[PDB]
Amino acid sequence: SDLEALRKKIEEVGMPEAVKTKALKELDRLERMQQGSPEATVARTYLDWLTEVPWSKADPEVLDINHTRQVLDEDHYGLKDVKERILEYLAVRQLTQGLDVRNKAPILVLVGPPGVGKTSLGRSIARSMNRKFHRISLGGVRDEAEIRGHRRTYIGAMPGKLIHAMKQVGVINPVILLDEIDKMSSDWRGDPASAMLEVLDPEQNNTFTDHYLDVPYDLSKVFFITTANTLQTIPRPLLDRMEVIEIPGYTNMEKQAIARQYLWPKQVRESGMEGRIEVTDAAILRVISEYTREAGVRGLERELGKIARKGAKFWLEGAWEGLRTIDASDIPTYLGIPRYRPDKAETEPQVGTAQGLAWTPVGGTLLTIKVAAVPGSGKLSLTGQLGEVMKESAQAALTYLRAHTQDYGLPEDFYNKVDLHVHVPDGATPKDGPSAGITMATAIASALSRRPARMDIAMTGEVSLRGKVMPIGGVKEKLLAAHQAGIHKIVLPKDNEAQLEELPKEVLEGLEIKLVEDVGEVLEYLLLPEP
Amino acid sequence: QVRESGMEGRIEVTDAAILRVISEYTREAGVRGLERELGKIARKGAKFWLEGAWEGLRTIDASDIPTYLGIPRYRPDKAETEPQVGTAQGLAWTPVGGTLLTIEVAAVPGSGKLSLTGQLGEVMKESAQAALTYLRAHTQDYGLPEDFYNKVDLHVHVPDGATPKDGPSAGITMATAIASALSRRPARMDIAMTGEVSLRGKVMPIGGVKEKLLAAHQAGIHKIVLPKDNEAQLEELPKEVLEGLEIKLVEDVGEVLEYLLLPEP
Amino acid sequence: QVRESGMEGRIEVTDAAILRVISEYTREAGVRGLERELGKIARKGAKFWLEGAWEGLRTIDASDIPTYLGIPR
Amino acid sequence: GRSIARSMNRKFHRISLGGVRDEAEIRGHRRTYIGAMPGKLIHAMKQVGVINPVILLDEIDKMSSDWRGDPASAMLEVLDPEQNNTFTDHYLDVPYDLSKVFFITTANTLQTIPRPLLDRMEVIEIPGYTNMEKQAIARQYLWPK
Amino acid sequence: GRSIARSMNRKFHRISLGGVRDEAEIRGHRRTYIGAMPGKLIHAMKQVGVINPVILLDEIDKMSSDWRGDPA
Amino acid sequence: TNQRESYLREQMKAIQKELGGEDGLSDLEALRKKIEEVGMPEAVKTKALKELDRLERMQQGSPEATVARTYLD
Repeated sequence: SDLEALRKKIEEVGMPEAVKTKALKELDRLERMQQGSPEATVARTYLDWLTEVPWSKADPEVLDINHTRQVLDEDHYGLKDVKERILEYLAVRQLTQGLDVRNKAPILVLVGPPGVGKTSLGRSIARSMNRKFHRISLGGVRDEAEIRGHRRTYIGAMPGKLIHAMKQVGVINPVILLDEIDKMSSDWRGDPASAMLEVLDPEQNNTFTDHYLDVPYDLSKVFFITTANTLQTIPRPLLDRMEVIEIPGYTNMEKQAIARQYLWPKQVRESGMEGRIEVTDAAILRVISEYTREAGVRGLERELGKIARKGAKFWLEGAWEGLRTIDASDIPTYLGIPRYRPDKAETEPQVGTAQGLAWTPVGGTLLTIKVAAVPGSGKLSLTGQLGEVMKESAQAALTYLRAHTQDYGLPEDFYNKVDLHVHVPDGATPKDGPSAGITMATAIASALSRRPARMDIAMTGEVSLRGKVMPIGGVKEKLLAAHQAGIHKIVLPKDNEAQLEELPKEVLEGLEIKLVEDVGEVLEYLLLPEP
Repeated sequence: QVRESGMEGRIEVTDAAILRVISEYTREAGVRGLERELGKIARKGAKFWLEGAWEGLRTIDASDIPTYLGIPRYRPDKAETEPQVGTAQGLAWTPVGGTLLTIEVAAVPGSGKLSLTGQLGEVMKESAQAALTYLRAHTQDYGLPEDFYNKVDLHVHVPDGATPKDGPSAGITMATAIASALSRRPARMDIAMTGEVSLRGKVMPIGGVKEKLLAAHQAGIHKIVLPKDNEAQLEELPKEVLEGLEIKLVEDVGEVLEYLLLPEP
Repeated sequence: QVRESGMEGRIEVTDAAILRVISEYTREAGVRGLERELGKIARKGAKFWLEGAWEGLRTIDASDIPTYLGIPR
Repeated sequence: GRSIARSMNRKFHRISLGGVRDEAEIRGHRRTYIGAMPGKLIHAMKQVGVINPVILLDEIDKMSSDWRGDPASAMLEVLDPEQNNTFTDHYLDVPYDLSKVFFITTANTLQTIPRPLLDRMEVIEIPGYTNMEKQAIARQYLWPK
Repeated sequence: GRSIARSMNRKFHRISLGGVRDEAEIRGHRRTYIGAMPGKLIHAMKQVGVINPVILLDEIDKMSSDWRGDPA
Repeated sequence: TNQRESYLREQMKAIQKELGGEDGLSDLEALRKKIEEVGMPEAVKTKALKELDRLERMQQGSPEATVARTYLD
């Protein structure tokens, strides 16, 4: 069966000379009287691995920027900076010093979280240069056994996701959806990070030294797209030859529009009913504003995916209705209590709340810092696995309120008598010094005033010892967090009011933004009374 | 980058555009981050030509680069800073080089006691106390009450580490932020601060003076208070660097303390 | 120095020159900064003789100390 | 509290708080010598086998902190069991599942309980008994004891 | 360093060694096992064909000793 | 099963005695030819021969033989 088919799929099935040599050396290694050695059995596996590897089957490629523009225009709604990078990835591929895709300039690694559908973009690139697209997963994988394979002196060598990847695709130049590359450690037998270096570099991808593949593979015209999940955990041999492709987030209205347009067909294709499922815009916002807040929309894929699975569950019992009016009744029936309470209940007017915009590595967030500025001996008491940046924010804001005290009837001395029991619920924030020092400043000013907070406002900005709110970076994620919270008032520093003109205006339509630069400008903005 | 990045002769940059990129996008002492900036320039221009060869050499200046890159993300020519009513221009050296570690100093009332915030050496705080002691000799002439070490507390924040140099390069930087914080008066623009105070209150020669003049002109800062013994070492320096650097040749801390304190009213 | 720097019969250095170098450049009491100063002086003079074997003996004294060297520390 | 403990079928335990002065008393100390140990409230999971016992607090009226700060933020973390899930500590550095523990308190003087911990409790004022009550319960249990 | 190489007709194979915790990472290992690996520098010197290339060494100010055996 | 698995495996190690070990020693022959074109010190040639005594292992393609082939690289 395979002994005759694999004998003849070596030399007529087109295959590169780096790979035709090992195909012929396993034609000679096998066919030896039905050789029963364990290396011959794993070579019986390996020759099947090394013949359906797709070669002499490239599909036509385009080296113009103009066709590069419109196919990705068909792929996505908008690539405000990604279109720049693919358009130079093809317009200068015809212009650099090699003219072919042989790893001179960095590949289109999709660095960042997996938060977009990584499948359909690869589908449209397989539509673009007429190629084929394949999905893999280097999740669970931190070894050359499962990057590449095991040694060729016994039986048990399974390859890794590379030859699985370029087994289960069908062109020379494939879209290989390399998933979960970020979890990588060099655990045993040296460095399996150097194995993805061998995927990556120009020199060791045509000289692809593999444990499963003794003679080098060529990853020569193999297109490499890569989807890792975290950026700090990627290896340096993987950090070789990187160009950045950004990952954005979306507002409530933007997640609503994309949940209507660009993500609902994928989930109703997975359930198998295009158009039978109706989720109204009221129901779409009911799912989105009560279930999802963060930036990624592959995270938003699951919320409609469970809806599609329950629609399939109701459909298999009988299609009694062509359309089912999903009103406000049946949505609390599914999943019981929704994951988010509806808005302005975390923005209740509270003395101890901190309704502002903090920063997490997953994205911009809102976090309530529990301030208890009780009258004690002025002692600074902090709990919550709190880092030194929390103190560096806290005493800065405290000393600002030392420098700004008597405007609100506060007594002449507080830091000697008011015991600060401030509790960040999280450990610490990597945003520089403060996360939003004016958020905790509004919390502490509410605590010192003993007065409740305000409505529809979540503030962001760090604190200076000079009473200034210095301009902060990444204001987009804070604005997305407040829009996702239903909060439409966000103050920003003045160069962040220039970042308003830096930021695209499709995000910024649903919000209103005030002009602040000093810390005392925002303290009026989270208090129900003016005193 | 014309040679390597496919933008062979298809883009004219002005050096005005390049200095806009430097001054507002990457203020590195070296140029590897600026080589990233220049590669990004070459790429961002490089997407324009194959869309239709409207120009065989696209003139790019400060007018059309905000289409391509954007606004001043950093203040260009950091001579002009925040009005230093309680602070000063940072001027510090790092392993990555020139840093404007603008010292945060809160001169709040209290007992006259210290409170330090950041990676702050206690020798750096004793340098601050020596500057205080200098101003303890310099209260009324500097427009200050005679009593502050009993009644005006200290809160201080040097960006991250006080000085990557062991010893205060930024001792007078801290001190000028302290003096402006005490006076509530503007420390004047372009004047960045390198050096430290003696217990007789002297800006003694610092070591690594070339690096802080680098730190000055990398920011586009052109006004420097410096020791006169570093004026001896300034003529050693290659003067292509020292162009665009007005340097004040002190030995005393009082000389800078009568210099940036001109808007006492 | 002038033997082990390979600098043979090429430079004159007075004890006044050495006096100004030590008195103005390195105050190490032992001979460990002095060897650095002295090799640095021979280093300068070795470069100067490399662009020419003009004189039978290069004149270095206390007067021309900041010529063959930087600032007296 | 003993009647409450048996009702919720949780291992009842006895832990007092009088004499705590330092925050790092409630926390652990750093891994600086052989045989170093975690924090006090992580140690509250060493006498119990599960993360839901009944441990009865005592004597917050004896609290004062000669250190900077109070541990009363850590007992305020005790006042909300999910703030215990981010417990600062030194030897072990563990965000724990301290949420399941049942909480119950004692302090024989309500006024010298600190203002950080003077809210959200109800005054369970338990004095002694009479002559006749003690006379009855002596021959009821105590002389039978 | 490449200009120095071009000057003396030398080669220029630079090689970083940053962040290295082992002496066994800058140095080699013992051939009595697997998981045994050379220095980065030994692999770097494998590339060249002459004994005077410009061999560039990178940022020893930012090194540290973490494992048994000082890397420097 | 270990006897017959080892019997087929020694057919493999017999090819590695015959064909695969010759290819490993051909890698060592190419690098030994690079030894005689650049020129080792003869103690380094002796150490190439010494870890070629750690190599030249016809009995099995050991991971020690792989790492000594890396050594001779």
